[PDB]
Amino acid sequence: IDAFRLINANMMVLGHEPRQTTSNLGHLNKPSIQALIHGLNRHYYSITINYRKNELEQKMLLNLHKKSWMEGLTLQDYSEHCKHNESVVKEMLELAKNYNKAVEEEDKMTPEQLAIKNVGKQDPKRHLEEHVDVLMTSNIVQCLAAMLDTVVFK
Amino acid sequence: AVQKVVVHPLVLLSVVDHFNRIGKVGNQKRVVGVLLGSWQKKVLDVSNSFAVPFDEDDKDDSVWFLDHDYLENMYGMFKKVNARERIVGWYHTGPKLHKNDIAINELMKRYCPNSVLVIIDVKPKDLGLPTEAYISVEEVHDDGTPTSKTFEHVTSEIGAEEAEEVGVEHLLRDIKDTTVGTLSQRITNQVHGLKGLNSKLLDIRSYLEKVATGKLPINHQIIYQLQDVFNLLPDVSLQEFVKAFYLKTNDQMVVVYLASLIRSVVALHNLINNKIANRDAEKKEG
Amino acid sequence: LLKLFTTMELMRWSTLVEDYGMELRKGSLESPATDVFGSTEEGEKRWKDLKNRVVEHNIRIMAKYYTRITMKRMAQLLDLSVDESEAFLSNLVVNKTIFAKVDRLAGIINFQRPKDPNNLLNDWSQKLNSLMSLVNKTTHLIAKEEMIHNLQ
Amino acid sequence: RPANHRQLTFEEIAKSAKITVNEVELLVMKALSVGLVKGSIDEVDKRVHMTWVQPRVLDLQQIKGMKDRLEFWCTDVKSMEMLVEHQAHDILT
Amino acid sequence: ILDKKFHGILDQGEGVLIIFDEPPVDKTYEAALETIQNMSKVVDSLYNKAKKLT
Amino acid sequence: LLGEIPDRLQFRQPSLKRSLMPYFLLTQAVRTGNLAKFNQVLDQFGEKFQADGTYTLIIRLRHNVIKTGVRMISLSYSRISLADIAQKLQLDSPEDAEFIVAKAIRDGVIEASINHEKGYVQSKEMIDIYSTREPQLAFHQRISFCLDIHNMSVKAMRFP
Amino acid sequence: FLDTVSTFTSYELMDYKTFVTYTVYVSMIALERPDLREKVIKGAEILEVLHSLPAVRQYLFSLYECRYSVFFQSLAVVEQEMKKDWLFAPHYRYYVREMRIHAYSQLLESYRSLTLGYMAEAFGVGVEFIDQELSRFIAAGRLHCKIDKVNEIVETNRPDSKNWQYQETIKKGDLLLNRVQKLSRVINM
Repeated sequence: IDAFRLINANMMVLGHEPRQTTSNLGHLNKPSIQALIHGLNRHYYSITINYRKNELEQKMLLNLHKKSWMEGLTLQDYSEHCKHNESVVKEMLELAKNYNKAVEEEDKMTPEQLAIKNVGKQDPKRHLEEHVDVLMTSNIVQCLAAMLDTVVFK
Repeated sequence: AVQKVVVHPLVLLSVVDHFNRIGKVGNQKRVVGVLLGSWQKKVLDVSNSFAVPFDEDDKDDSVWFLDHDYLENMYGMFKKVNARERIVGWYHTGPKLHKNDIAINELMKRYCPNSVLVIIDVKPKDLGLPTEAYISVEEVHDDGTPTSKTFEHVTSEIGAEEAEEVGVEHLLRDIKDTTVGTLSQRITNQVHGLKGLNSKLLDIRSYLEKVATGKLPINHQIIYQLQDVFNLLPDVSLQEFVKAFYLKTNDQMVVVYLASLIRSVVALHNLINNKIANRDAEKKEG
Repeated sequence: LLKLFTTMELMRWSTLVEDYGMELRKGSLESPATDVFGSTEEGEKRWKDLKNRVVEHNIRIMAKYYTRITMKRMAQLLDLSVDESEAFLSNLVVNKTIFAKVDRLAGIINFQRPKDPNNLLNDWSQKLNSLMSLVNKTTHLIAKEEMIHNLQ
Repeated sequence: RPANHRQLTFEEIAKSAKITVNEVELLVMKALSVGLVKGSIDEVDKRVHMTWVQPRVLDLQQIKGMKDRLEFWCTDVKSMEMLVEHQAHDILT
Repeated sequence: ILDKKFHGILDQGEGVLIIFDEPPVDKTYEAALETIQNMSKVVDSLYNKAKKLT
Repeated sequence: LLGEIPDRLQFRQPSLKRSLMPYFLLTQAVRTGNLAKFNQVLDQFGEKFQADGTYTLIIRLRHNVIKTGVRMISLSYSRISLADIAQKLQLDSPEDAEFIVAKAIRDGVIEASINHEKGYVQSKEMIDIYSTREPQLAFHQRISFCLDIHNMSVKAMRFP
Repeated sequence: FLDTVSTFTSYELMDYKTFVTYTVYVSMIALERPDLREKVIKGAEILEVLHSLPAVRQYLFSLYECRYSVFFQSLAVVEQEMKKDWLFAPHYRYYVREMRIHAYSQLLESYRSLTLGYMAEAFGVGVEFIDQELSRFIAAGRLHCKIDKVNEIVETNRPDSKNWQYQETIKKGDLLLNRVQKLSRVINM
């Protein structure tokens, strides 16, 4: 948000330093970087910015962005997921099964080579297990398959 | 026609602050303003909006005011600062639409060829999706109505923009239960049942209400039509709709064996690493 | 000729003769009927090709509006032999532009229920069946909205 | 007929319409050509399958059946949704 | 029939041949080749088990 | 005493053959439909039974043996005569083949229908209420067990 | 044993001909027919040396000819040698029923209206032996086809691809879950 305030040059005979409610200055020095901001603490002293929010506005922005990311009438996209679960999912299920064969026959080399090299030293090379993400996609498969009974019946 | 309209958060907050503008006069005033956007495609885009003077009294309740000159000079300002931006329509507060809510569009059809409206709600008691949008078409009837000029809704949502993402997603800081995965959708899974229920409650209330009042309202065309559409598609048959359930068994099958095989192995491998680093640091510590 | 077009409106080749046999003699032009019937080898070719086109004209809605059909009704709706019917559906199934199974040892044959053990018979039936209701939902919502705010 | 077990055979057509056997197929394919029926035909039993009915003007018993069956659907949807919500509510939390 | 050129079944008292087919058997490969390898996974982990025990 | 039975010597030891083989011959007798092999083993190793304190097998295991035999032969023959299966399973009489197969239906083993005029027991086959119901119940057990593996794995991993 | 071309006359290949006998005595089990004719019948380098011995070519052209009575003659010779031969000692028993079911498959595939009245003349004798053998092999969860008593009917189930679909997955998950039970409870004492 970043706001500023200009200082004069006539009042450098006098001081510049009453700074009431000291917390604001020590808060100003933390959001902060540079050599040139450090060179522009002269001619500039900032000022704290804060935020007050209408609970009406907060709650209707919550309406918008926790309700309107769900879509209209709210059944519509979940029944569309139910449309996915019998026509499109089996193709990415084939992709999942091919990944969970091909990645697996080389990630069974991994505890072998853990026993081989050392007790757990530095990163040897490229690949990893990465199975957890593919399993989470399979969890998406099962949850939207659970959606089928709920939506389709009644 | 229109595919759907894409409303951004800035215009909705630009309605809320407008209600805050005219909330001090209080007495009898709805919120009415002018919509700005961009005709992108069959889909519609909305970027900005602003105010308009408007009032409406009690006796002979067809008294309504749209300043053309305000529109002229302030659209000159907004066109002067942004030439990408131009008019697309208007809006108002929308508790619902009343009878006088056609004359605004019938004024400013000479500005936008399809002057689209937006109905919002400043009071978020709506557990549905706000920012309703209509569009006026004609549907001239079998009964020989001369011209029925009726607003019809085209669907709407809240869209995204990179800077307004920074804005909104910083202005919340409030609630995040999602951990997006198997459970970012279950809150909305309660919502889809409950918000079919609210709409159906409006349906049964309307059906009971048409018999009592409206004198014989009952919708006269689109009651029997869309009611028989309802009465033509609740498929509860039992010949092979039972036989979708070995495909349901197949849906269960893949995830069962993926979970049962790989989940246990990964957690076991992590147990291996934990107990190796447990006992081999235990023999060095103690 | 336009009655020949829309939804087949079931047409009979003998009635086609009864309404079309005047083109060889009457009227004033007769020259496309000279291109049909004048050259007698082209006359024969267009006799048999008119036969082929009327049986092809049969077979479209014979596929559309028959989950099954009997072989005898095929015989009495093509006005030709059972074996000529089998030959027409044989080369129009090696055409495979109409799926068929002319099970002739009982006459009960079936059209356009191709195999269907698959997902789709429940899948897309069920899901169009539900989501057409879901998309008509909002339309009758705004329809009732309009007709309550027309008069209230 | 209440639109559930409604696959009609040749007999009641030839009884109502009082036309002979080999004309009911013309009779149904005429309506299929027009589009005031959206069904299909088997002919081992001459069962003309019904996946269609005409939207008809709402009468008093139609008013009552509308409200009653609409409530019948509504309370079932509500009663099952409440059980889903309460069964998986505390894991939403 | 024997050369898999054809999917039929014969009759002797009737002389009737009948054609029928059901192609997809992807589930068997789909899960079995996972499980056959995960056998070797756990057999690889046997050594780490014997190392942590003794 | 169930009806499903594993091969026991999957954990056989070189210090075990003495104490497995009569008992393995017993389960060898049970894993066929015969009962004349079964009845000899009681009089054979009843002293072994006196040692092992397991007399209760012999009063009721004949029931499971004949259920296994009738299950096997009912899966074999589509349409069987009672006056053949009875003498094939030494029942000595055809009239209680009605009784034994009638409680192979009453006890829920077999579905097979009988004309009790000619004495033939025809059996039919079906699927797909299998596939609608049967596997998913087992998968529920499999995943309840593997998620319990996951639960115990994490809650014993978290000591460091 | 696919190669049989550059398999040097060795000490363990103490006869290249014995290598040929082994590679036919396992290829008559392994695949059904989608390379079987092409390798051992349409091939030539194997064909000359199987043309050398009579007994090798005997069972090949028998089973490919489906001579349903000389099968156990050929199998009697090969099996009595299989008794007195090493590295088949826990193996020859399941071998025989394997050949039996592999012949019964290609028999029962063509016909659905067949019975013991077709067996007695084209297969051999002892109708009760056919009865008990097919009874045990069908009730062994193998080669699904249903047999009738004195009405003299052996009917087949035309697809056997409903539960074999479901089969091997549960049959491997059993052993893998039984593995991970004990081996996961090995840690933490």
